[PDB]
Amino acid sequence: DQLTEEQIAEFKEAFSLFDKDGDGTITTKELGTVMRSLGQNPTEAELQDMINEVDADGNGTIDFPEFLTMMARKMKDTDSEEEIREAFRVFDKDGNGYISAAELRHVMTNLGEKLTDEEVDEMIREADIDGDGQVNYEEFVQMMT
Amino acid sequence: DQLTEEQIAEFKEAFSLFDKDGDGTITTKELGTVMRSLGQNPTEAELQDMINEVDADGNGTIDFPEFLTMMARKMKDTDSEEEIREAFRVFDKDGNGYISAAELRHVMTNLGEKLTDEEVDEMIREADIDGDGQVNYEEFVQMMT
Amino acid sequence: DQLTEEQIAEFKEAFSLFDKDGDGTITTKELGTVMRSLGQNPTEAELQDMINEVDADGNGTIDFPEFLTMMARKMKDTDSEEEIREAFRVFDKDGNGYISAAELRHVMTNLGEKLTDEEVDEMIREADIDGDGQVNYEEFVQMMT
Amino acid sequence: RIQKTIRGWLLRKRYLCMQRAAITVQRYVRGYQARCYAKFLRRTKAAT
Repeated sequence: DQLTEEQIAEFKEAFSLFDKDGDGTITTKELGTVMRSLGQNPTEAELQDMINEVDADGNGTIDFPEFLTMMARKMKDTDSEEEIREAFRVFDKDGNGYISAAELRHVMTNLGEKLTDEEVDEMIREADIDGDGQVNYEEFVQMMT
Repeated sequence: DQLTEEQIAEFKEAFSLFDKDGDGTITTKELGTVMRSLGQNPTEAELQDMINEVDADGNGTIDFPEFLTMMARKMKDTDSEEEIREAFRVFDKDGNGYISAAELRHVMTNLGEKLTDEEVDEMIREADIDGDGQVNYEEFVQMMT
Repeated sequence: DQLTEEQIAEFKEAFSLFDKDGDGTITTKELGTVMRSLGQNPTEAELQDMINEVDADGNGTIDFPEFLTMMARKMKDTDSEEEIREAFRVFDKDGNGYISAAELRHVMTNLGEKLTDEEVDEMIREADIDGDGQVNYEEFVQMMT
Repeated sequence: RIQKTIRGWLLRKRYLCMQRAAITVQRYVRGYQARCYAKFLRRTKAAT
């Protein structure tokens, strides 16, 4: 039962990691870091526009209540399993839920705004990959939502 | 119904510090301390769960065989150095060989199992640290081993 | 059996050393002295517990029957015969039964109720110490008994 | 949407691992303090 006071307790926990002076405030510079640590998923430009709506300098601070405003703003605009499945499905050569591990690297590191060497190394160590073949993406839909 | 004989001896050794009457029982508040004295490191949560397997009373006590026959149903597994050394290697992801005492203070206070300021000040005092605040986590583990 | 006439005579002689009027009262400062002169074995904090019933700052006065009332309960308490061995067991140098002189300075002058300089002299002369050294605790218990 | 999802999940997984690692250290630290206080208690009782 989302956005009840229980869920706001872990939002205070994760916020307290970045309120290093301990006054109820965090910098704009880590706002994406805390939101994605809590597992809510904004894009880069979206986050930057949400920061620059608060300050044209971009370099500033946000108090705990208005951090909860920014969390609620993203929660109103949340994805779904079928919307994430659609994003993988345009790359499906067969139509069976599988995508090439070669073309996956092209999608991760050449197309779009891209994933870094660290993000690639971390994900590839857990995924255990040594090849370029077809691999199931319905797992990705479930596990990353 | 019991732990293996060599562990009964160490449990009797520990329990002798917490009996206050010489009559084989302990007042309910001492229960967490005696358990952590064994070398096992249960969470606050594990100690709160364990009370539901014990059936304690605020108008009563826990006898030596009541405590031992609880442990004979289930006890906490043995905590060894390499678990804690691996936990430090989560934080030092880039392999620098050290951690800032200020970062360590903030994280150990304001996240997870949450050490109070009394607990954190004594924790920082027991560590080995280079002359500008760089904590030598390997040597700190060695001094507890 | 408690309180044959001769018991009261022996205990009243020990008290009559300290009263300087013959009115049946002493200063609270000598309460520990008369008690230990008869070989009764309380802690300083155990004397302090009783003194909170009678003294404004540690300079008051107290009757023979008040002293004898405290003594009457202390005379049914245990002789510390097991307790003193449990105590010395902690300060053994290597597990063969021998207390180290270094540990013994911390036991005399740091831990607990301590000892003052001119009565630490007494223990050094009792033990014949002119440098580094040790003492057997079963023999030393036998001597203090 | 893919890059966003992967980047989000990696940060989610790293936060969960960080909190687990913190709890793992903190429980051991609170255990070492409990053992040091037990050591202090037996030594202070014994000396007294």
